[PDB]
Amino acid sequence: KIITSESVGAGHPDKICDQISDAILDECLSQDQNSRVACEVLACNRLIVIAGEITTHAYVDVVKTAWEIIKPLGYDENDFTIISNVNKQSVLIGAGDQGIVFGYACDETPQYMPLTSVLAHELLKEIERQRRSKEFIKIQADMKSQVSIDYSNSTPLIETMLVSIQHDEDYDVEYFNKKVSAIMEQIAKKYNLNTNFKKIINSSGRFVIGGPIGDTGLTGRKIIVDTYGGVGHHGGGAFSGKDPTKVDRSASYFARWIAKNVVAAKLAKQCEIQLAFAIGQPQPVAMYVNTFNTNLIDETKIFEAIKKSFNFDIKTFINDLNLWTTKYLPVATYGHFGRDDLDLSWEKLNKVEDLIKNSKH
Amino acid sequence: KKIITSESVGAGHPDKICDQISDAILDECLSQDQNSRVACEVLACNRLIVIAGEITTHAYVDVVKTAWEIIKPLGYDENDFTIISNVNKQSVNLIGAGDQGIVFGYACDETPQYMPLTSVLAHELLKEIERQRRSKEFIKIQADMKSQVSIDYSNSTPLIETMLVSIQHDEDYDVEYFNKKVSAIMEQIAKKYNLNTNFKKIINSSGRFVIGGPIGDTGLTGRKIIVDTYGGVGHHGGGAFSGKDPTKVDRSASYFARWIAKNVVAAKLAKQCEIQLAFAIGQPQPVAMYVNTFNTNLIDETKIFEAIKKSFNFDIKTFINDLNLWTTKYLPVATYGHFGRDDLDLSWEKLNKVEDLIKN
Repeated sequence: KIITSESVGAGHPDKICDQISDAILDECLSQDQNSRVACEVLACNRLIVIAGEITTHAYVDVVKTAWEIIKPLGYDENDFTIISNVNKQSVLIGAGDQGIVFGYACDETPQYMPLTSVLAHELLKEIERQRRSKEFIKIQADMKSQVSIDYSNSTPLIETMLVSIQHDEDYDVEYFNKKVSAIMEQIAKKYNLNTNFKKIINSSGRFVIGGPIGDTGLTGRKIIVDTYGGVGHHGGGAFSGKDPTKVDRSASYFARWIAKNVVAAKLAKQCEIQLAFAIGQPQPVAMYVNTFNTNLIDETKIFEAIKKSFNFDIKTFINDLNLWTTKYLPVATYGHFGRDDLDLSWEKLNKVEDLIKNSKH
Repeated sequence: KKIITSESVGAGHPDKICDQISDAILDECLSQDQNSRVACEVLACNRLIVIAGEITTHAYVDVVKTAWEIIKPLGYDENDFTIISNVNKQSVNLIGAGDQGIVFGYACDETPQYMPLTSVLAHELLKEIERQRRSKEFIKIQADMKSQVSIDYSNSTPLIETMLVSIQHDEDYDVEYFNKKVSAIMEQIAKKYNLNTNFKKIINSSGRFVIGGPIGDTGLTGRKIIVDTYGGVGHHGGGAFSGKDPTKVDRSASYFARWIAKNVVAAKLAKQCEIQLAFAIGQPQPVAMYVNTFNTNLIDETKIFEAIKKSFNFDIKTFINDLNLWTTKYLPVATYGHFGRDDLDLSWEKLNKVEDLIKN
């Protein structure tokens, strides 16, 4: 029985687009908390097109902001043509669109996230950390991880850790495989699992040309990496480039907040929440609570505790989670959930006490 | 009360315009050259459409011309869009996986299509509105529209809870005529799938919906991946289908996995069947397999794993040829989902593996 998740580095074309999208949004929200932003980006080869709809009183150079994301990776003024088709402008919260979102949590990691996700993310975080500190030399920011885990026994075995990393022409292959194998072992040991998994390293062969160059990247084409790897279900909505009034985003965060606080409150081992919306409705049109028969109390008494412990008014849960004053660039890489490395409002265990009481305790 | 909900979108939706252009360019390529490698993405932002990606082919293909043949039938003309290409075109034993990643196949028995009811209804609803727009049975509407169908699964028998629809209409439209037409189509669809008739009807809740498509909006290829698949009921690996030749395993393996999942439920080995497959660059077979049946298995989950392994070749090149993916038109599946298409003739929807599954 083998479940597998992937992650990607800051240098991956799709994640460059998510980063530019959330960087433009952050820039807008710094100056104007009421900014409406729906900013999509295409990177095709040496052309980046920044697109979408923005209302704001913010001074924002969308092309400049994009260069501040790309230069660190590090390209220069010579690598890309970067143009805007953005329509910029100035001036209770009903759902601005229809659609479905899911919140998910489980207890297999301290982050309350599927092990496959955590390992795939932590692996690339550590390689990127070493690239920046120069502990790992002759590699670039474009990289991928895929972590397969065997769940056949009570105890989970790592089956396979895969990694593709962009390297320099003049790289030492033995130095590279040594460095990666050690980082794969380091990550296994910290979580603290078997060490004898199969290691698949740069199976491609040479990986020197990366980013958008041979290739294409779009905003919101890493939606499963952004979420639950997909152990969890998904509604199809991308997060990057969207202010909190896009319910696709803020409701995904609300739903995670509930799902996590439920499992943290030891009411279940796994908790999923479907939410659906209709244009104009101030609350979700539909709710579904699934616990995969892992409920430690009556499924019933959870439904009640959830309804009683959480305000479902969209404007209210957006302010509850301080989404107006939240920086979204940090979650543009390495997933939006289970970020013990960050300080996200929707990862806070500030609703467990409330869930305990409201389940009749 | 237990409520599952799925959505669909019309051919006029900006995201689905992009999927249509992407699969139209791919189709054009495969008509002339079966070995075309295509990875064609499209952005539609306001009045600019940018066609992008990587194409190897011996095919004469005007990517901007192909895009106009998708947009003109939706009611636009030469005056509505600037359409430019940054596509990198050019020419030239086993098929190993050309990338890593995970895919899922899903089937259930709640519909003749072997698809979640919420999906089928959301799709069939927009198919019928589009049919009437074309025949002029429904007169002052455009192609951009959305559906969302909520269903209550609390009881033995499934109740429709809510049917929602947003349809792009003309400035000069008759609101009474519009609500009548839609309400009747919602009832028509319920009746066909013999369900309850008394569900809540939410019609153009926004108020006016006159400006649609890319106009004052954005569409990208592969941003309706859940609408393309299983409406949230199934898991998803994150891979989009539109604009990709069969060697992109994201696509061909999703189709392979559906083929198995459907033949399993059709063979009455389960009511619901899901299949995860994972890939590694260079591997000729999937790096990992997972079989889920949600405790609906009518035989040992074990004896299904065996029947599946014995009834299906997992060599990527072999299952691509088995399913004739080289000679398949992908534009038809760019709208109204890639699975449970009784209206089409897809190799991966065929129940030609049931006998084989029974024996094994």
